[PDB]
Amino acid sequence: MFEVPITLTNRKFAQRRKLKYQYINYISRRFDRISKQQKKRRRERHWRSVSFEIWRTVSSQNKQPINKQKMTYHNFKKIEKIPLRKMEIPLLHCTKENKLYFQSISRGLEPLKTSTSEVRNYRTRHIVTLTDLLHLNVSRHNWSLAYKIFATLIRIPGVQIKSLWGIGVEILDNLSNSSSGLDFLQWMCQIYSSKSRSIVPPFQTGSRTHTAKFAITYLWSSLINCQKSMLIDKISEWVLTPPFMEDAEVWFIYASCHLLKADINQVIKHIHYVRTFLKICLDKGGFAVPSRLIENQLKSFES
Amino acid sequence: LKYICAECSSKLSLSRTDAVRCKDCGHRILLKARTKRLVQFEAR
Amino acid sequence: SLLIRDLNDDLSKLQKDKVSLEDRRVIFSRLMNAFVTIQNDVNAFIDST
Amino acid sequence: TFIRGPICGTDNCPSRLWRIIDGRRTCQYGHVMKLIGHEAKLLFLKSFQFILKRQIRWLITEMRFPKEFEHVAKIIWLKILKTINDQPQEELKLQLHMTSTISILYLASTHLSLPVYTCDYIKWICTAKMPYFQASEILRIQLPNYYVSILEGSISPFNGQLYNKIALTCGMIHFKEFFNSEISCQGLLLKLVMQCALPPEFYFYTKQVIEFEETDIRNLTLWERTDERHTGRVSNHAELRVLSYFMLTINWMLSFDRDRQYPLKWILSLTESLTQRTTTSESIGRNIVKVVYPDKPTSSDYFQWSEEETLEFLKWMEKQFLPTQTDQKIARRKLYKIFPLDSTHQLTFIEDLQERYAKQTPFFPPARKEAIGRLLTHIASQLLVDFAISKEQLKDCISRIKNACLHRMN
Amino acid sequence: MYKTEKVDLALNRNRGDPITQHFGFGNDEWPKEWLEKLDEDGLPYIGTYVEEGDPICA
Ligand SMILES: [Zn+2]
Ligand SMILES: [Zn+2]
Repeated sequence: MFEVPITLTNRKFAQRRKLKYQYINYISRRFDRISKQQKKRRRERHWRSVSFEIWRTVSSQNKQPINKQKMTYHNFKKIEKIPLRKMEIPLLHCTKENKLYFQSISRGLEPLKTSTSEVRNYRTRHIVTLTDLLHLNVSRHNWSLAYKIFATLIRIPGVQIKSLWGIGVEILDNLSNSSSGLDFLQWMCQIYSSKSRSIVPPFQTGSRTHTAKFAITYLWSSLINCQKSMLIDKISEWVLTPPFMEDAEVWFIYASCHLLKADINQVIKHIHYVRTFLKICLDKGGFAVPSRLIENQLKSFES
Repeated sequence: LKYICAECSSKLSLSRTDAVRCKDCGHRILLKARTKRLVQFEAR
Repeated sequence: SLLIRDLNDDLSKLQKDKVSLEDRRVIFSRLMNAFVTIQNDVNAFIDST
Repeated sequence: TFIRGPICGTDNCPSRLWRIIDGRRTCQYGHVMKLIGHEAKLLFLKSFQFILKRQIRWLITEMRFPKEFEHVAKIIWLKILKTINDQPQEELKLQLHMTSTISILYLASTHLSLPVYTCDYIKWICTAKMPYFQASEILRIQLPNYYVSILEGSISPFNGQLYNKIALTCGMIHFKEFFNSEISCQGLLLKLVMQCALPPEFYFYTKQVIEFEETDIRNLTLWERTDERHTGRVSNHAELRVLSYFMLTINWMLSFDRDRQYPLKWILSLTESLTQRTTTSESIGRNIVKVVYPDKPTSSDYFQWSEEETLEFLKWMEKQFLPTQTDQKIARRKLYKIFPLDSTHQLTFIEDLQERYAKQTPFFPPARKEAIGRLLTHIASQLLVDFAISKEQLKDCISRIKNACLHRMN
Repeated sequence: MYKTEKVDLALNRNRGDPITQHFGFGNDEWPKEWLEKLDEDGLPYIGTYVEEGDPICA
């Protein structure tokens, strides 16, 4: 009952995607007329936009006023009447279940059964159960079992690593042995920061433009591994290392390394240092304490 | 039988990626042993 | 050097024709800091003494 | 004395630099400064036959079969090989799907009267023990993708595809004169009583209803080569009828113990001892099969799984999914080996069988029909996953043969 | 006079790391004069005369 970490068993789902986006094309085409193939699916899905540190959204202003009803019964069935027969042609080529699916989604009914729920694969079905038990155990705080699941899973030759947050929070709550969550994360960044589609939303990403979740979370969580303190010049040595200039969050990580190292004229230079990086962190999309609070800690230091 | 166990003295041989240890003892320290081959000397 | 070139950048983005005096004290504080430590690094080279 | 590098600093070479320790560097002259087409029938049948003998190797070796099986297999695979090479067309028209491998294995086993049944095969292959789910598994040969598809396709046995393919082979070469296609019935009864926790009287009960409708004559062909069928022939794979009689027997027997030999309670306690998910090799296996069974609920069943079952599962995963399919590689063996992959307890088969036979050993009012029903439906569930058929398939059969007992009783 | 030298090709590896270098010969093309000093394991035959530049290890 959880997402599976495998490419979905194929044929019928793809030919259904065909029927769907093809009919979609015919209806929206005739709709723009009245307002006047993997590749067909491709163009179709294509022409469309593809007090705490909230990476805020884009709110409501500068957006256009209105519309008033476009679609009566007669007018809609006008748009619908013809593209449904065009569909009658290749429906004759697809399978009866697929045809039924086309009939029902085109009535507007939504199918009872998931792609997983109708999938049936023998190595893949076993991997489905494996991954499932991983997610279930991780939900169940069963970090021991869950760890066994994870190791046995990553063993298998089919799994590339979405599963990393599983192991980040996994080894995190594990505390047991193995070179830990931080080690894993900095490994992720060291292996996958160099040249050395379906599956991919944002929580796993490529390093052309922002790889987000895992990077920022090892960043902050490492600054909290300095909350353990009051290793740092290491963390900001390899936060110093990378150029991926649209961060600023590593500027606040940097200035936090200088506030943690500031806890004699050396300590002075560290306090002037954090004073600098807080403004070169006003460079970008701001992470702000009132920051006169930051400075007030810095005057408790100036003591 | 190229090697010898340093602890139990059992003569034994290895292979490609094999347990670098005595198959009897489990001691992990092995002495090399040496084979019919021509070395030439001058008797002086 | 880079760090002072930044202090010098924020320093010019005064008027303070408006602009409330005291920052004058803090800017000086940062400048003294920079001069002292560069002067130290030079001394150390000519001179670690 | 070589290093090749630094050509030669003399434009009538460049001939080839070795450095002496004295740093002259010296150059030789002496300055010192694809797949087959249209008859890959032969290769196809070779990867197929090779995969078969591979599986036989695993079952004499790892399952302690008899060596005679192999000869029985050369005979059956020989008969149908001779029949597909008594066929002309360059258009292949053969279907050597994996169901044919398992089909001739079961066929041969059943001639030899060995007490192995289809559910043994389903378990064996779904637990990756017996290699199955691949063409020449990841390690072989590059064939026309038309035949790799003729292998990878039709892989599942899980809607009775196995019963249908063994009957189909049983037509392809004839069961009757050539072989002895009587199933090993009574061992299936034992397997079944022990598979529940039924007291040993039900072996003789169901054995008797068996004798009552059949007088114990059980065939293998359901063949009239086609697709087409619509009456009489949901129920003539012997096994499925055995399970049908078994179910029926339990229902009748328990609902008409006017003696009151079987307590209103012990049917519940039987249901609960049957239901308690416990971690033996078997139940762990049935979980592994539950994972690749087509229909819900059985996947909701993986949802409701116990930590030891999952553990022995990952065990069987690292053991029998080394039977997987299809520099930087060792860099990922060390790379993954950077973070850890991570008096004999559980009991044997006749031990479990004994202990539920005892769990009911207290042997010596209309809502007990409920207990009968839930027990029958749990037993059904186990049979459905174990014998790779459908809910609707099973109940079609036991319905038909139940009317087949009422008809020869009324 | 006797001298003992220790050859330890785990000298570079970062602690319990994957092992890059294994005593023995590969299947690429290498001198062959090497087998005059070295046995199949990549260790030198006992008794061998060895002067500056010779192999003592492969
Ligand atoms: Zn020894
Ligand atoms: Zn030259």
